[PDB]
Amino acid sequence: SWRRLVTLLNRPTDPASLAVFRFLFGFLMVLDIPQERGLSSLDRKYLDGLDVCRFPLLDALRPLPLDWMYLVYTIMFLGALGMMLGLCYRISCVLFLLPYWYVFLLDKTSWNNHSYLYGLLAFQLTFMDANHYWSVDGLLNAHRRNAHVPLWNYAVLRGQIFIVYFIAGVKKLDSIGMFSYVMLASSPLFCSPEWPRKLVSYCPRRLQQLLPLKAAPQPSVSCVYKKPGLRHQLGAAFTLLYLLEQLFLPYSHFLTQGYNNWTNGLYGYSWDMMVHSRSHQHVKITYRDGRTGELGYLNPGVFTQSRRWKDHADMLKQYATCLSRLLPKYNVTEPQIYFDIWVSINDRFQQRIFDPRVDIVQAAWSPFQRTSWVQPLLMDLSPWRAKLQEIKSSLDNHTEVVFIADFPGLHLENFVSEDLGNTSIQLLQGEVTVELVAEQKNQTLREGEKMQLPAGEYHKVYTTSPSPSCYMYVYVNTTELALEQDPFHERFFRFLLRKLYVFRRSFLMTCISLRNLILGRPSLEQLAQEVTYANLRP
Ligand SMILES: *[C@@H]1O[C@H](CO)[C@@H](O[C@@H]2O[C@H](CO)[C@@H](O)[C@H](O)[C@H]2NC(C)=O)[C@H](O)[C@H]1NC(C)=O
Ligand SMILES: CC(C)CCC[C@@H](C)[C@H]1CC[C@H]2[C@@H]3CC=C4C[C@@H](O)CC[C@]4(C)[C@H]3CC[C@]12C
Repeated sequence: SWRRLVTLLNRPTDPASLAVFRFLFGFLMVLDIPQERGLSSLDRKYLDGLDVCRFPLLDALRPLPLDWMYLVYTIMFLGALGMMLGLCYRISCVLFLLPYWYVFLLDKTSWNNHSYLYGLLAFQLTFMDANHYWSVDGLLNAHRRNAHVPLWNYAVLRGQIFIVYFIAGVKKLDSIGMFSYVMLASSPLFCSPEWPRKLVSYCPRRLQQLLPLKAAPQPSVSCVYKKPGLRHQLGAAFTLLYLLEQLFLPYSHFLTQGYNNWTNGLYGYSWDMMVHSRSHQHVKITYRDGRTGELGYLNPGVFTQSRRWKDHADMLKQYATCLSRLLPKYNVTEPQIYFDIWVSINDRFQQRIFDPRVDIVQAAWSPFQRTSWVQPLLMDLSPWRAKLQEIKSSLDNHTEVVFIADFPGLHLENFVSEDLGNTSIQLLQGEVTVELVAEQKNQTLREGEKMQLPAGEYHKVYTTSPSPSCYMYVYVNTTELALEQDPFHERFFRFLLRKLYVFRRSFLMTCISLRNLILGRPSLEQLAQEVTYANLRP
């Protein structure tokens, strides 16, 4: 039944094994905020007046100024200090939740599969009665001291670490930070909740006085004892209706079709490590100048701080709309920015990921509709990616080859160097014409046809086929071949002095930038002595 279900989920359980996990997550979010969340490096990241192209999830999330942004990581650290102790716990979770999902939703490049877990585990632990055992609220309130907690404090937490352990096994069918310690600290949730009363019995008698209470736990208000109420019934709409989306959001890719791509899509909730096989031999930002039509080949990573905008279609459009307002400061009024990104596969198969003729500033991208201007990965060329081993094994060590796949209307202007003598082409699928601009002659190639190329010149290979044409570049470095023819006990001490710079610089710079709100701004020559005070090694 439904009334029988909520009586099961609100059954009084022991509050102790939740309260170790409240501590060991609240303590591992004390070590985390200096190291990984970037309190050591907010100054170079959210600097005042600096033109940086952000990548937030919602585009209305504009980051605060750096005077205020050191307060947001302080409320996060005041929140993760009361969630450590268990102090003022329904406020110290909301002071850790709301400035985490403002920080974590502010940088799409900062998403991964462990810093999304802490944004989940701080959302469950906000609604949970974790401060019943071993708290300060227990040492200030009697009815929050060693009192029985409902089972949905344990059923959700056993169901969240189940799904992370389950979907990461199912996603295998196709320097990680604190993740190696939280999943070791979360493993005492799957044990019986009597385990923090077992090791204190193995402890001596005099050590039992600073350790918390050992007796049998009292009943509480928040349970159903052998009909439930409004607090009790919403623990059954949070046990399942939260765990339903946690079984659904890793497979919510086909509804967020503006985000998803060839391999992963929007990284974060996937639970599977991303592959580094791309290696990206090209980017070419090509903007049209306003009102003149002139061409500017812009530098690739000018107004960004990460290289995640090239592998994904969502971060490109936000980078193409942030560049659409910055470039008027450099005499480019209305830019028409066309990206030409050659995503390379592990050793071969170089092909574009975005359409280089379309204006990414104006072209429509909706988060649930299909993205139009993404070129598809040629998965018909994945049996040709097995055909590479036919060509690789038949050829020797000194003939190196990369493969190219090209779409209609496009061309690859490549410069063969002086080192790459005896360089040939083989057009496999489709029809392309190779034109040497030094020789000014077109030559239409046929399927399987072999043709050499001159060294030290440019060449343009235009696609005239209506199908995606593909070809390969056998090359030999003839000048390189003519060159061939002629302690642990002190590492951790070095690791300790590294991390004590992180704790010192993050603590010192926070109090400097908190002075500007309460005590106003100092002089520029005053703070110059203050900022180099922190950057030194202690
Ligand atoms: C070789 O022939 C191709 C096919 O006509 C030429 O490519 C076209 O060039 C014109 C003018 O430059 C462009 O307007 C077309 O868009 C091009 N076609 C495609 C499919 O891009 C190419 O210019 C010729 N080679 C040289 C060196 O001139
Ligand atoms: C932006 C400032 C004001 C804070 C506002 C709070 C918002 C942005 C945050 C706080 C906690 C967040 C939720 C925490 C947990 C989850 C489960 C996850 O699987 C999907 C997102 C979802 C459902 C989040 C949605 C957005 C959320 C409600």
